[PDB]
Amino acid sequence: QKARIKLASTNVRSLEEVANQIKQIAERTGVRMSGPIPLPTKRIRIVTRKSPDGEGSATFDRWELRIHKRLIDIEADERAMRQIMRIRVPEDVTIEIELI
Amino acid sequence: CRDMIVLPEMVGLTIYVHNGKEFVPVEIKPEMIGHYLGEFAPTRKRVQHGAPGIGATRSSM
Amino acid sequence: MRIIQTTGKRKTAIARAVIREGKGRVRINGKPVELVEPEIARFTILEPLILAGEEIWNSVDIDVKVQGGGFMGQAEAARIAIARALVEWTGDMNLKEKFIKYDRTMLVGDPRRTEPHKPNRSTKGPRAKRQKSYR
Amino acid sequence: ATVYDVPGDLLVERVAQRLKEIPEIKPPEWAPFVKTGRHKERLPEQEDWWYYRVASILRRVYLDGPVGIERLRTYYGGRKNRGHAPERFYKAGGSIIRKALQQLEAAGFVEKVPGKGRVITPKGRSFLDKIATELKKELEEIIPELKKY
Amino acid sequence: DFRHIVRVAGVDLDGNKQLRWALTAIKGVGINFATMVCRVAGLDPFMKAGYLTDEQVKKIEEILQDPVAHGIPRWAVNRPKDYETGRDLHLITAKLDMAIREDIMRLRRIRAYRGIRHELGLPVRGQRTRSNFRRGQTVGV
Amino acid sequence: DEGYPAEVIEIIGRTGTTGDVTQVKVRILEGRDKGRVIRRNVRGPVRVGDILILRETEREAREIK
Amino acid sequence: AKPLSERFFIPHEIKVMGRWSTEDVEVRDPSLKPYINLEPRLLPHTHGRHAKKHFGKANVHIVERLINKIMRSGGSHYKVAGHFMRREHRSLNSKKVKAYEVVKEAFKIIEKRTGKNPIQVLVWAIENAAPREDTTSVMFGGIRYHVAVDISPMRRLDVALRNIALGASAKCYRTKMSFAEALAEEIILAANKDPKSYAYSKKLEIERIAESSR
RNA sequence: AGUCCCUCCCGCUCGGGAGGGAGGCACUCUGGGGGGACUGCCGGCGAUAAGCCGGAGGAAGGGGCGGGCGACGGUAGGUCAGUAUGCCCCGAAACCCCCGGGCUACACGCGCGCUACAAUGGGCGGGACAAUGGGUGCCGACCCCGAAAGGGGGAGGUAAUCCCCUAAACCCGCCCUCAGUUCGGAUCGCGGGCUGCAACUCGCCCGCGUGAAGCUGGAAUCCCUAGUACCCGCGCGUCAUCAUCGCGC
Ligand SMILES: [Mg+2]
Ligand SMILES: [Mg+2]
Ligand SMILES: [Mg+2]
Ligand SMILES: [Mg+2]
Ligand SMILES: [Mg+2]
Ligand SMILES: [Mg+2]
Ligand SMILES: [Mg+2]
Ligand SMILES: [Mg+2]
Ligand SMILES: [Mg+2]
Ligand SMILES: [Mg+2]
Repeated sequence: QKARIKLASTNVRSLEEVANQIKQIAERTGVRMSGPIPLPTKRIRIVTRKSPDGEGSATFDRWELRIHKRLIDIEADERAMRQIMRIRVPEDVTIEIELI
Repeated sequence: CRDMIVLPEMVGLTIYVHNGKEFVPVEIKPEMIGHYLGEFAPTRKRVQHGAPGIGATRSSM
Repeated sequence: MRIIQTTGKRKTAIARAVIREGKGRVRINGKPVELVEPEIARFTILEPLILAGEEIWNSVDIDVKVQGGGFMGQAEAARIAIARALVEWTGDMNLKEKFIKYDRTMLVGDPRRTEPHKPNRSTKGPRAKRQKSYR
Repeated sequence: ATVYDVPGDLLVERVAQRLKEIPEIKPPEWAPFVKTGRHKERLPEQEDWWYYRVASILRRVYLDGPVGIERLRTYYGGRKNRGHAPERFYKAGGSIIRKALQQLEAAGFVEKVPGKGRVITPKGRSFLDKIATELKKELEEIIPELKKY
Repeated sequence: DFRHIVRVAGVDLDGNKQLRWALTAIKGVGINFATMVCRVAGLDPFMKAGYLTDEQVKKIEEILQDPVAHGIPRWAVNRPKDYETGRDLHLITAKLDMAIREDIMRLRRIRAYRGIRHELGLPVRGQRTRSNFRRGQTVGV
Repeated sequence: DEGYPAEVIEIIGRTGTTGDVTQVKVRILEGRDKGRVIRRNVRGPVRVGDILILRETEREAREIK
Repeated sequence: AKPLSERFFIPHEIKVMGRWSTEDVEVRDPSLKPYINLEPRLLPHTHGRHAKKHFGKANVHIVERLINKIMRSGGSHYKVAGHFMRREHRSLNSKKVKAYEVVKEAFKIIEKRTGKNPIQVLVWAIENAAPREDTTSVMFGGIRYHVAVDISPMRRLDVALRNIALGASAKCYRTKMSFAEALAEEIILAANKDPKSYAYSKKLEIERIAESSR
C-alpha cells in the first residue's frame, strides 16, 4: 500500500525541484510521506596521461562525474497517485516508481 | 604443427618441422615420447660476439 | 537514572561513550580496560581516570564502542570521549582546568588528517619522488 | 564470567588442554605430514598442534557465529615471503578447518544453520564459559582490579 | 651413552644438534622430510642426536630405504613416478647425483632445447639474458 | 676548568659563510671579570635569557654590520 | 617468562611509566636547567605536536626525547666507528612500541646495577656528554680551515642525546649484546666519564679540536 | 543508547553477558541549506601611510591546509605510428587476408628498482585494529571432495541491502645464540594443476629435493620541513591467463 520513488540526476537543482513538487503534492492532500532521504553520491573518476606522445615529463588529468540520488516513500492513494503520475521531470532526471 | 605431442606410434619416422624459414629433419627416437615437436627445431642461431662497436662504453661515445 | 553520551574522533577512528552511575567498571568493546594490550595503548586510556582521582573513578561505570582506524588511533579516541564524559558528568571546572594543563588535546581533539598523494611516485607519498639521474 | 572477561591466548591454552578428554577429537591420519597453509614454510613444531587449532576454531565460532569455511580460511592466512619478490597475503587451506568443524559438530558443541554457517550450541557455550570462569578466578588473585568485573 | 659423532647412512652427524636438524646433513633430506621420518620412527624431533642407540639408527636407515612402505605420503618423496620403473622413490647422495646426471644426459642425447641449454651453460627456464646473468670480464672498445 | 656562565642580553645578527652563526652580547655572571658585557659568536638557535658556558673570557668577536 | 603481574601492570599515581618519580632529580648545570623538562607525566608520547612551533621542543619530557632519538636506523649517510649501519627494513623506524620497551628494559637494568634512580643517571650522562665549544668552517685558497665559536644550550642537549644513541647503536651491531644492554652500558659509562663511552670521547675530541683553533 | 517481551549461558544468580522480536532517530553516518576569521581586539616597530613583529580568545590566525586553472611569446623542442591534412612516392604491390618465426638472442657498458648480507633477527603456535575502490561477458556467500594449487553444486546482488573483505607491520609463549649459520634463496631435477583454439621457442600456481654471490659497500651522488620523511600492507588500470609498474588508499 506504499510506493517507493527513486530519483537520480547529475544536476542537484533539478532533483530538488522534483522533490519539492512531490512534497507539495503530498502536502495538498491528507497522506503521510517519509522525507526525501539523501543516498550517497556516485563519483566516477578517470585519470589519464595528457601528452599524445611519450616525450617530456608525465602529467595527468583527473576527470570526474557526479551522480546524486534521493529516496522518497509515500503511501498509495489514488487521489495523490494520479498527480505524481502526471508531473513532468526534466530530461536530465531519472525517476522510477514501484509498489511495496 | 610445432605444438604436436610425440606419440609412441610415431617412432621410427622422419618429420620436417618448420623453424621459421625452413623444414629441418627430425628422426624420432623412443625417448622422445611426451615432448613437443618444436623442441627439436631451434628457431635462433647461436651467438658468436664480435668486437664491441662505437657507443658500447661511456668513453666510446 | 542519568545517562550521558559523548563522542571522540582521531584520524578515521570514531568512539561513542556512555557514562552513568556505577561501581567503577570500564569496558572497551566489551573488554575490561585492565586487560588492554599493549601497555602503551592501555596507559593512553587510563590517564583521564588517574587525573580525576580514585573517588570519582569508583563511582561511575563507562562503556565505550569504538570503530575504524588502528589500535593506537582507537585508544586516543576513547581517551577523548572519556575525558569529555567525565567533565560533563561531574560538571566541575577544577577538573576541567586540570585536564587543559596536562593535555589540551583531551578536550579539543586533533584535526590532523592524511595528505592526498600526487604523481611522480604516487604510491609512496605526496612529496616523495623518484631518484633523479643525469647520465 | 564470560569469554569476554579473559585474555584470548590463555583461554585457548586452557581449552586445548581440556579438549584432550573428548573421545571425538582426534587428529586425522595425515596430520603428521602437512603444513597449515601455503604461506608457511616448515611443519608445526608442537606434537599436539591439532588440539590448539581446534580450541582456537571453537573460540572463533563462539564470538563470530554464524561463520563458514571461507571466512575462517581468510582468518588463518598470513604474509608469505616470495624469494626475490615482495611479500604478499594469502589464505589458508581448507581440509583442516572442515575436519575440525565436523569433529566439533560430532562432539555436540556446534550446529549448522542452513545457508548461513555454524553456530555454538548451549552445551558448547556452557563448556567455554565454565573454563573462562575458572581462569578468571585464578587470575584475580594477582590482579585485584578484576574483582569488580 | 652420549656420542659426539654418530654415523647414519654413511654420513657423520653432529651429536650436539637436535635430531631434526642433525639429519639435514644428508644430501636429499631437508627439514620437512626429516621431521616426517622422526615422527614416523617414533622419536622426539627435539632430542639430541647423540643419544641415539644402534637399533634406532638401524630403524632410521630402514625407513630411508623405502619411506612409502612405512607410511610417508607419496607426494612427499623427491622422485615420484620414476622414469624407468614407474614407482615412487626417494634417493640420497651418490644415487641422487647419478640420477640427476642421467636425466640431463637423456635430455642431451635427443638434442632437445633444454639439453642444448645445459650444454652451453645458459639459463634453462626462460630468463632474459641481455641484462643479468653476466659472468666474465669487461671487453674494451 | 669548568668555564664561566654568561647570559645573553641582546641579539645582533646572523653571520658566517652559510648564515649558521649568530652574534650576541653577553654579561659575565661569575669570575674575575664578573659584570662586564662583551660580544660573542654562537652556533645554534638562541634567544634572550639563555646561558652560555664560556671556557675563557678574554676573546671578543669582531663587530659585524 | 615475564610474570603476569608485569604483563598487566596498573598504575595509580602520575609518575614516569608508572614506575619512577622525578621529584628528587636535580640538574647541576645552570645552562641546561631550563631545557631539561621534568614535569610529572605518566605516558611519554606526545604524538609529535611540538615540532611545528619554534623552540617547541623545550617543553617535551626528556624520556620521550630519548625514545624519539633511538627510534632510528643509525648509520645512513655517515660512518659510525668506521662502518655504515643501514638497518633498512628491519630498523626501528616508526615503531615507537619497540623503542618504548627498549628504554624501559634499559632503565630496569640501570637501576639494578647501580641502585640509583635511572633518570638521575641519565641526567648525569647527558651533562657529561654535552660539549661547550665548537667550530665553523671557512674556505681560503682552496683549503678549509676552522674557527672556534660557542654553542647554545639546546644544541648542546641535542648533540648529547644523538651521540648517546649512536654509541648505543654501534655497540649492538652484529654482536651478541642486545640493544637494551648496550644502551644501559653506554649511559653508565658516560655517567662516570669513562673514555670507553662513545659520547664522552666524541665530546673530548670536539672540544680539543675547537681549542686548538682559536 | 535508554524502555518492553522471549530464549540460552556463568560464580546459581543478589548480579553479569549474548542473540531474536517489537519499538525509536537519541548517537554515528549520509547530503542539502546556513554560521564561523576580518590583521577584527591588545602592546610595540615603521611615517602618523603601506605593512611587519609579539600576545588574548578560539575548532581554526595571518594565501587557515591540500589541489584545478599556466599571460604576450620563444624553444625549426616531441608527435603526420591516436585522429585531421598539403606535397612526393607504391598502386597488382609499399593495399587487404591466412600459417609459421621475431620483437624474449648475449663476451660486454649504463638508468630505475626488488631481495639480502641477520638479534633494531629467523622459525613454530596463539591474540588485535582499516580505508579507498569494484561487481551481470561479472562478484560469488554457504555445503561437500582434496595435503596444497585446485575440483563439483550453489543463496543473494543491476547494489548505503548481497559479494570482493576477519590486512600487514604490532603483541604473548617456546626453539635457535653470532655462525656463510635454523642467515640468503639465486640455479637446477622429479611430480601435480589453471586460463586458452594453441603453453617448445615464450605464461602463471603448488609439493619434495638442491643450496650460488653476499658479512655494511671507493671516488661520487639523490629525496625530503609535519600527520611530512622512513617502515607496512591493500584497491583500481592494464586483464581470457600474467604486477618487483602507474595512479590512489
Ligand atoms: Mg600516504
Ligand atoms: Mg593470524
Ligand atoms: Mg624478509
Ligand atoms: Mg618543430
Ligand atoms: Mg624538430
Ligand atoms: Mg622489448
Ligand atoms: Mg630495438
Ligand atoms: Mg633461511
Ligand atoms: Mg614452456
Ligand atoms: Mg655476518
